[PDB]
Amino acid sequence: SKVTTVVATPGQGPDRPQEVSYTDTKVIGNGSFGVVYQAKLCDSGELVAIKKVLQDKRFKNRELQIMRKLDHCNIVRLRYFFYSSGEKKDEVYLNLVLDYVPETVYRVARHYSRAKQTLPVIYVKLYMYQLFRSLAYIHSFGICHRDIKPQNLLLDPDTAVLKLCDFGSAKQLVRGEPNVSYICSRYYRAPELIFGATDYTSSIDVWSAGCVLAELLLGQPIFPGDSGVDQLVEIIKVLGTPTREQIREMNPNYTEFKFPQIKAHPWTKVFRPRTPPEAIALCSRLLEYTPTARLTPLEACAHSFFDELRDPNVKLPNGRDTPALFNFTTQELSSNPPLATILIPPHARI
Ligand SMILES: COCCN1CCC(CNC(=O)c2n[nH]c3ccc(-c4cccc(F)c4F)cc23)CC1
Repeated sequence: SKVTTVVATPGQGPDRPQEVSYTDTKVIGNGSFGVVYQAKLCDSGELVAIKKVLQDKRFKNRELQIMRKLDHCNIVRLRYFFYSSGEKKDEVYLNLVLDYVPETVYRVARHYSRAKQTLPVIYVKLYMYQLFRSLAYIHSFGICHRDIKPQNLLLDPDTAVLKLCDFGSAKQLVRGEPNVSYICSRYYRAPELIFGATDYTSSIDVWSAGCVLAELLLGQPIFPGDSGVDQLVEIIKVLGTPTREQIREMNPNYTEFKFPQIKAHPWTKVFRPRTPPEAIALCSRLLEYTPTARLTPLEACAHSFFDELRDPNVKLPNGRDTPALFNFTTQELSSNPPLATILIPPHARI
């Protein structure tokens, strides 16, 4: 197989470009951005993902600037970036070299669902906790991901490490500067966005995360809307109709859907009989109409649903130890530093 050699720039640290060689390139996704590849690095043998995107030569890439400032165990690492030219004049591609992770939450959840099985609650705890950690970290910079869904939750089945990926929709949210409302993948889209809100906060990711939790407990998407508007109908069938106060808290640009009143479906009746109460409780505090009433990612990590993960005798079902769940930096605690007593249990303290 033919080797490609590029002069690529490290994602972290100062601009010191290095020769990087790779081989065994194969197409593994596409989208409006362009195309994504798998590849193997010649020197180490380690697998990588390569996001190739058509980038204008004048303007700076938003996703690149976000990826260069992030360093976290639950976020896919930008190893390198490089530029490659096109056939046409002034046609430049940005290439982001990211670490390869062999599975996703989507694929794993679908394995259980096709076999008529529930994902064990230990994995639900592990995967959701690490998601809320990834969100606590990005939100502390004012970065909102805006595309939290199972396909963007990468995982290693042997270690149970979860890595958040695809920062193509992500943005530094600035109070008083508008943002687009038609954002996020439909099933995971917060209700304020469906009402056309352009002044929204990082709590949209917490809604999205709540939808992921519910999906893993149910074995299927909780709000499977067949269009942008029917998405609200599906939410209403569980949560009930939002009150005018709740509609006002969502900061809408239009409220002329003309929906009939529907009563809330009790949270216990949504899920299976044997669903743990703490899972239901956590889900009730994530899937809230009022965006400010939702738990922060750090408060979510501290919920009683994740207590099993803080128990010193916890192991994975394959025999191995759990990943590093407690090495919290000051940056990731900055929203609420008194939560460290709950988040870092006695045996994990330093
Ligand atoms: C039927 O065969 C399917 C082959 N499938 C098996 C699972 C495997 C899982 N791995 C990844 O998807 C992955 N690993 N690291 C990544 C870094 C970035 C991205 C990424 C995601 C969305 C949009 C983008 F623009 C992206 F670059 C995905 C990944 C993939 C290949």
